[PDB]
Amino acid sequence: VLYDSPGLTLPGCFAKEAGLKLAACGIIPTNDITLPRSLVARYIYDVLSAAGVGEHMAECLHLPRAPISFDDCISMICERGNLDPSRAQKFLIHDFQLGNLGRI
Amino acid sequence: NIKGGVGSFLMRRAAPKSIRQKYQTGPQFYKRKFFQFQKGHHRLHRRISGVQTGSPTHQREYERFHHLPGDVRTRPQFDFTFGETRADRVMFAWRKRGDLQLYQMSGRGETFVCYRCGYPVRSQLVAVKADNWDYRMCYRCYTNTVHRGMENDT
Amino acid sequence: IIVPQQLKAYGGTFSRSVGERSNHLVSDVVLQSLSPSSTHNSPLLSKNIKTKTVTSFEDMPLYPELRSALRQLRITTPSPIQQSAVEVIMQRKDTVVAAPHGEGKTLAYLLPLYQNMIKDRDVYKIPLRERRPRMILLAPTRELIAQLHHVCSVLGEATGLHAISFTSRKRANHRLSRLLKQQLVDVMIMDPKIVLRLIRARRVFLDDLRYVAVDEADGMLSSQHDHDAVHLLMKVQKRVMFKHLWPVQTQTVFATAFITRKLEFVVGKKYPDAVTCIRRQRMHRPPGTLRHRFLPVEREREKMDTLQHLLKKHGNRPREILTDIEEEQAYSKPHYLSGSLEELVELRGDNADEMKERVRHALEGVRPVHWEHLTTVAAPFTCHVPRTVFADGKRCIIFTRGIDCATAVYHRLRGCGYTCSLLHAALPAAVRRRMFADFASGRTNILCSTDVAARGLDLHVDFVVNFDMPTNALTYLSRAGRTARQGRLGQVYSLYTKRQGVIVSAVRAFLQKQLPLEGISNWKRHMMEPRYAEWRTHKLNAIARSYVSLITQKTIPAHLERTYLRHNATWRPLFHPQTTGVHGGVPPRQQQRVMDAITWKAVCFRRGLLARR
Amino acid sequence: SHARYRPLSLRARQTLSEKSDDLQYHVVTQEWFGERVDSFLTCHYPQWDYETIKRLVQQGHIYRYRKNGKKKFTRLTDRLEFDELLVVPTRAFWEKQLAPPSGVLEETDGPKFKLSATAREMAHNMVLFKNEHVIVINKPHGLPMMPTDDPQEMSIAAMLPAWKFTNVAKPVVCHNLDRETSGCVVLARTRNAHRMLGRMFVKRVVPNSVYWSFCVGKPTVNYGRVRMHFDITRGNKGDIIVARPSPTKTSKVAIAEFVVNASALEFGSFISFYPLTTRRHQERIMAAHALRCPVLGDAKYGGDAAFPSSLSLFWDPENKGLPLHLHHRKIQLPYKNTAGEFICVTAPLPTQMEKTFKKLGWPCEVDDPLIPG
Amino acid sequence: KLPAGKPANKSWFRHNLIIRRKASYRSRWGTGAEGYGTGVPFSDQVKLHCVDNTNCKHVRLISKATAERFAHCRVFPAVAHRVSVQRFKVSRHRVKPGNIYWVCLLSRRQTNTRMSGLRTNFDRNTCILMNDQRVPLGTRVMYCAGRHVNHKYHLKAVVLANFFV
Amino acid sequence: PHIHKYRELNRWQRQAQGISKWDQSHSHRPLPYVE
Amino acid sequence: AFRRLVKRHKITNNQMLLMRRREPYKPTMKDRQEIADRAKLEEFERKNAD
RNA sequence: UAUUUAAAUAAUAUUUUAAAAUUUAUUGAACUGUAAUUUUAGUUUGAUGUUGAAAUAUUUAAUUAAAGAUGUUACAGUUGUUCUAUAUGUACCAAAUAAAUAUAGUAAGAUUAUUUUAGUUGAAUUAAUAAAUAAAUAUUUAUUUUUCUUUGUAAAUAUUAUGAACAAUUUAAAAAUUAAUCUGUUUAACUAAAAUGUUAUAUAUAAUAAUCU
RNA sequence: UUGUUAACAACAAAUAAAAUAAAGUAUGAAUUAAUAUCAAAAUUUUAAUAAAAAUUAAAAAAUUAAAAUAGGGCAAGUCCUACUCUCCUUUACAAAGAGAACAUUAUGAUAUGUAAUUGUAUGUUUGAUUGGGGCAAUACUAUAUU
RNA sequence: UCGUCUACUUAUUACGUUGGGUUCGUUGUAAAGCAGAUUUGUUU
Ligand SMILES: Nc1ncnc2c1ncn2[C@@H]1O[C@H](COP(=O)(O)OP(=O)(O)OP(=O)(O)O)[C@@H](O)[C@H]1O
Ligand SMILES: [Mg+2]
Ligand SMILES: [Mg+2]
Ligand SMILES: [Mg+2]
Ligand SMILES: [Mg+2]
Ligand SMILES: [Mg+2]
Ligand SMILES: [Mg+2]
Ligand SMILES: [Mg+2]
Ligand SMILES: [Mg+2]
Ligand SMILES: [Mg+2]
Ligand SMILES: [Zn+2]
Repeated sequence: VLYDSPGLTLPGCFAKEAGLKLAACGIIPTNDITLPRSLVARYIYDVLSAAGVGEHMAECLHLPRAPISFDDCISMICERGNLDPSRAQKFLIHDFQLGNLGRI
Repeated sequence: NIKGGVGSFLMRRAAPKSIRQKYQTGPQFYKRKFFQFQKGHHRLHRRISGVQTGSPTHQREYERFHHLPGDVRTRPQFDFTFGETRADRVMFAWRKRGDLQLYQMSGRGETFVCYRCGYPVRSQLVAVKADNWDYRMCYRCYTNTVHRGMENDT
Repeated sequence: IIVPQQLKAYGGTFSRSVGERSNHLVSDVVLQSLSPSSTHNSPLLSKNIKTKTVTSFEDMPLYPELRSALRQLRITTPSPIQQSAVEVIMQRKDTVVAAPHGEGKTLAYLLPLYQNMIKDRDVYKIPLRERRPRMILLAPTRELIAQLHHVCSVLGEATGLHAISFTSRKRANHRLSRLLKQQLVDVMIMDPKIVLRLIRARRVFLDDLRYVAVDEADGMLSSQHDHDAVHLLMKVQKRVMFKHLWPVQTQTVFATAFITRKLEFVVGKKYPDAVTCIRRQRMHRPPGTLRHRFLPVEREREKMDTLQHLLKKHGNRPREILTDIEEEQAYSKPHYLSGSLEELVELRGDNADEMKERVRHALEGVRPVHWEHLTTVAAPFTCHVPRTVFADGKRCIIFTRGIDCATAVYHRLRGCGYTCSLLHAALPAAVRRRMFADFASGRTNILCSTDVAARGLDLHVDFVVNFDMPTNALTYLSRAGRTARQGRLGQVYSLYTKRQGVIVSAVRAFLQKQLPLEGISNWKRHMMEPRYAEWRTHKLNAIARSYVSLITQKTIPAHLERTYLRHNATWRPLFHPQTTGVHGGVPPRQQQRVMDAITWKAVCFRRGLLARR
Repeated sequence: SHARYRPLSLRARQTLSEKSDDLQYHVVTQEWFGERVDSFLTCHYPQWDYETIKRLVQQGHIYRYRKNGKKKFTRLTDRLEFDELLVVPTRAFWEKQLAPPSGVLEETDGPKFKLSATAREMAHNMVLFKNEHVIVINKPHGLPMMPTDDPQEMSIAAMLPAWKFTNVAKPVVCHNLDRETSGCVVLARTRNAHRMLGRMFVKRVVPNSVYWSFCVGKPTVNYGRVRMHFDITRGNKGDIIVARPSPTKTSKVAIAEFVVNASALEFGSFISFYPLTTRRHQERIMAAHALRCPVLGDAKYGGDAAFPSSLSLFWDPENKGLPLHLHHRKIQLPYKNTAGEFICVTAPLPTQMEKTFKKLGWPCEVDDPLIPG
Repeated sequence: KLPAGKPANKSWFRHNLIIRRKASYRSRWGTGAEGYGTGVPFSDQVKLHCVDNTNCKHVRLISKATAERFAHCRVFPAVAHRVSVQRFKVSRHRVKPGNIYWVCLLSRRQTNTRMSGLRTNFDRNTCILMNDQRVPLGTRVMYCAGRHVNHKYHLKAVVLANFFV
Repeated sequence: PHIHKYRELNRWQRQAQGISKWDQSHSHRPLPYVE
Repeated sequence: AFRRLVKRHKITNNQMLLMRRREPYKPTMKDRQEIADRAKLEEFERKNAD
């Protein structure tokens, strides 16, 4: 038999880094007022480009070149067009969630 | 499991929850179970009324209650009829008898609850305790309180 | 299309009891109301009522012989009933001694009646003749007659008056006539049926009869005892009307634990000037030291298993039965307990008398009775069989329904290994005396009895078990009124099923709110349907409370003021509350107007829906 | 220490009164036959206050016996009858598990706190409204209403002896606020005034106070009602508050009517709360979770969300120490003015709230008409 | 419905922010060409261009009323709706979306009739970003400033602007 | 006396619940048994 | 259960308009019930004297 | 067993309309339902018309499904649309038509005719063995007994459900005004006469004033 | 102001110009109808809106348009408690339209039973005084015993 | 009656690292206090 503990484990009022990690993994929703797609995609780009993974990120996202900056990466994702930088950030977030960027 | 049936009217005898409510040893601060109204009244509130016989020139407004004993047979200390009309339409105010002061309202009698008797009273005479308009008294309880000398206690 | 009547004022039904609650029942089942709003029309309780009291026995006039009788009975402070009733009876007035169970109601009328006989014997010097007694006592049962004879013998030993009693025996007509021929008596403690037989047989005459005491008068004056007391009192009344013998004003005293319609009307109509001594704030309620416990049994068969648990819980331990000889001896050999005060106080855990009373209080669980500015300890039980055996266990009486259930439970407990004694009327005279003497002396701590042991028995009963839930509160109070006597601790266990769930929920509720068990029955429709004027009273109070809550906490606009006061602050009468269950409390002419509008709008909406489907 | 008192129903209290023998029976002789009960008791107990005697008589602890077999509860104005008894409880009667009224036992003040000149000056400065019965002060942000777990911290309960201008006893706080909430606080000057004003701070149906708040984000509705059910459980070093939409037996309701007065587009809003209940952190919880808009600076509910980067030109979102943008603005009183209207005391907005209002272009000092006078 | 006795309007604070005009026959807004005082002010949620050399491109107005007649006595807060993206990287570049600055209004597309009778219809709605001290974040202005800009309330704006009409 | 179950319900309660008058218990129509 | 339709009487004196009770010298209902009970009891006692 | 005294032998009647499911016998598939044969529409809901050109037309939005039309056959209420449910079986589905004083412990509404000619206006209330007696209301009817005046006493018949919870007091009176102790209310020949009541007093333990410690 | 697309949708402000729907000549219903040639307003009060009373006051006639009042049906809405109905279950209660088995003539058919102890739908399943007491042959006058 | 409480302690050193153990309080009240609701426009 199993007993469930309803309010024992819960993020609640989290920290900045914890909230970024939860939104990047999809645990918490992305709030357009407090926790922006821009900030979480900046966090994803930073944690990816920490090491020499820029060319691999470009290969995963089908980019013609290795991105130098987060804005350049978002613009290239838009070019790969009619979509907006908001849609590009959403695509990057969803790719990181599905694992199209690699195991991390 | 086993179910039985007992009417609530059999338990109504135990409605009061204290000595003050069961034996009426003090003021009923909005906690009264049994009420006594005149046989035939449908709107259950007591009525302290006045008789109007003339215009404000000949008969003053406080002279309507002259048939009642007490302070209504004296002229008040304060008069608010002249000048800006009061927001609550208080026309007169008698002298403070301890912690109680008697006022006279204008217009139809406002239905309030006297904290001493516990009844809803519709009258123009309101006695305010310690200038706090949450605790009001009908004129009958006001006259009785002054008669016994409990003006500074209740 | 079908649309019910929407507008309603009251959907239930009102009882047809116009007089008071439970007007359809007989007085033998239901208790009468003691509120002044109800007793205002009663022929007995609307009249003079004695409520003043006398503090001490020294403040009331008593002869030295009565002073010694009280010291012998170890009684110092009078109980509230004795503080009020002793003075009225000494004034030679027809008195209704009304008091709960175990408050000194017996001595309340025995002291003044005995003193009046002493005054007639010494001051007035009225001679005592052969077949003309002075006082006649009336009791329902045989054990109560023997108990009343015990108390009158303690008083008669000091006062010098001779009391006589008689129950049914073999060759009773012979033995009763010899008593009337051999010894002179002035107190006759007998049954009203038998004393009526002696009067018609001309063995006892109503001459110089000055006092008639009726114990348990609520039942004696009812049809449960064939109106034998009522027929006797009418013969006594015509004796007073007789003006050719010496003027005797025979005063009549009624000792009652209950007040019913029979008692009120038979005394209020026949005794116009009758003083009633009663405290209505304590009359129809159990004692304060009584603990009630209602144990529900899911199956009727499992009732015996629950009873055996209560016996083991209170020390009564059955002997083991493991062999065939012990199984046969369980029903053949009547087993008896053995012990004494010395061994019992060692088991539980001048100076000689103080220690005997200290142990007596610890065993009987005697607590100091608390009256206003007066506290006392309960006197020893006035039973004609003194307890001489003291075994380890709590004493109990198991009240059952009918004789067969009492007999059956008696044999079931014996087969289980319990020392019990059976008591009912079908038993022969020799066995009936032996069975009661076994329990009252201490050889047996379990009494399986019928309702015969429910009225007037002052025994050491630690707790009472209602094996069958009583059908009314009158029997419930009388059964439970055996274990708590004069402030002693008592406990009651009532085993009930679904068939008595209505009265159990009623009694359990009345006890928790500390209310009198008046108007309680087992009919669910009777306990749920109120009277119209009583519903009107509680409705008016509920409306006024909603008005107070509406004024003091709610602010209402002008357009909503009319409807708020219409639904929360207006008393709206009903239309013909007798036929409320038909028209819902609304005039059918108004209902017709309401139904016409709703039906028209319902038909128009239906025609559209049918056309769309 | 009152640690031996127990909850008692009316039945148990009557049973204890019957059992306990700690009673004195004054015999009404010819010399006192005909006197009033209050007069008799005042002459026989000089150490008791009239309030104590009144409470005893009206609650029924003191009664009388007229030799009828029952106790008689009376009013202070009833006359005594000849040869009756007056039953009064003694000192030992209150040593059992039955608590007496407040006037029976005698409390000891003991220590007396010392307030400095600057403390008294700021206490006098915080005064907004003064009356013969009430004093409304402007409690600021960050000042505790009561002494906290750390006894070294200042508090309004410790500054209280500074508002007894001419009275003999210090006032009594009628309602407490959070450490971060700033606004109007009511202090009754008289004991009777406190007893009468306590009725005003229990759960009600019509609101009599306003809370002005600046919340992060604009809710989907301009006005409405919020109703939650809070259950408080003891934690390690705090209280676990469980908010439910459905009532539970161990829960208590929190109700408040909110109106969004003005707001930014979707980044900030100015909201007026009108509560009907008194629950811990009621406004903050109802803003953070019911309205989904955390109050600006409310780090306890929505910590990272309470410091938005949208106001980074005005407030630096990195310090995370800016005061809570929740202010007890306006409160109505039962006392009327000379014009005949109920006196409504208003507190000015704090520095941070005025700064935010001025940066967003909103008027700071505006009368809220939803609470009449 | 507050108050419970006499319910009132819940837009009491909005009335202190909006500049309204009852649409009777004597009181009308009309088009800006009718004369002086006939242009409808900018409501909230209105998009304006940002012509200073800042990272921002479009702003959304927060003010309930915005016009040239009272551009000298009223403060206009706005939120950066759209921000230019620099693929290859100071205070003017640090403009992030969602931030709130004040805006100095430069021109409007609606007709504006001066007191001299000169009507004007500019190409697009225009404004520049400023802080709480009314100091522009940008260093240059890529549009024309209106005559109402010539006021001491916009000292630094006039200094940074290079063309007026 | 009576043996039916709805006898505790008055006419108003019966018509409010929607129950047919139990006093007019008609038996000329058989029960819908599974033939 | 008394007559709701009040009986009318020819008014010969103007005080009959004021009087509510027909026979004011007659005892009330319960009083005359008690009087009848007492008188019948006394008659019964006289009959049973012998 | 039979010791006690009368009489005008005549029977047939007993408001009214309704208050509800029904009993006996038939009918109905031109409406509608299913099977065999010879951009449309349904559902939800808001929005116009509100006795409307319609006793059901038009429109908004969402959602679900899309070979289109007509007629004729078989299935009829105890139930039919071949499981059940909803819905429906010809303009209010307890279907429609024909008979019923069938009957509702019976809810309520009406009930035809002035000038009149006599008693009570809140009592009574005991299920069940030898106890004098229920009371109110109405109709007929019966008792000339003392006295200083006054005094509606009793039978034979008809009906009776108008519905109160606490507290205080009481062998005497709520006299506790936070208490009521309750049956309202209508009732009038004419002309005259006639005895009845609401006024306020604003300063005496008060008010108006000065010296000085 | 929000989307499609390389003009379309609603909206909020100038909701503004501009289009169609008149008296009057004719014909001519229906809901409704206690009623004085109806009574502006204010105040006080009386058994639920009171248009009912009283006191102050002073309220024109005709035509058009307005939902402020009257009028047009309303013991209602939310919460808690208790009882019941409904609905499910079978192992016991009464009926059950289904079937069996048995007796009788035949080992081949139609039926009658006094034989039916089977089952499924339906009715019911909380008024216990139908109890408990008392009465207990041997009268009367006497005798003995424990 | 809208109080407050993610850190102390047994040691270790250095100018933070490593092993163990884990609430306080103001006021009122003794009921005049304690769950939930406190809504009503024939605008049909
Ligand atoms: N004044 C007294 N003080 C102490 N004990 C008393 C007093 N009066 C009587 N008792 C005791 O109370 C016991 C019960 O008395 P009593 O038989 O009168 O009760 P009761 O009311 O007749 O009970 P029931 O109605 O059940 O017969 C007696 O045994 C007696 O010893
Ligand atoms: Mg007894
Ligand atoms: Mg720019
Ligand atoms: Mg067809
Ligand atoms: Mg079918
Ligand atoms: Mg008569
Ligand atoms: Mg008679
Ligand atoms: Mg079956
Ligand atoms: Mg069944
Ligand atoms: Mg509450
Ligand atoms: Zn009062």
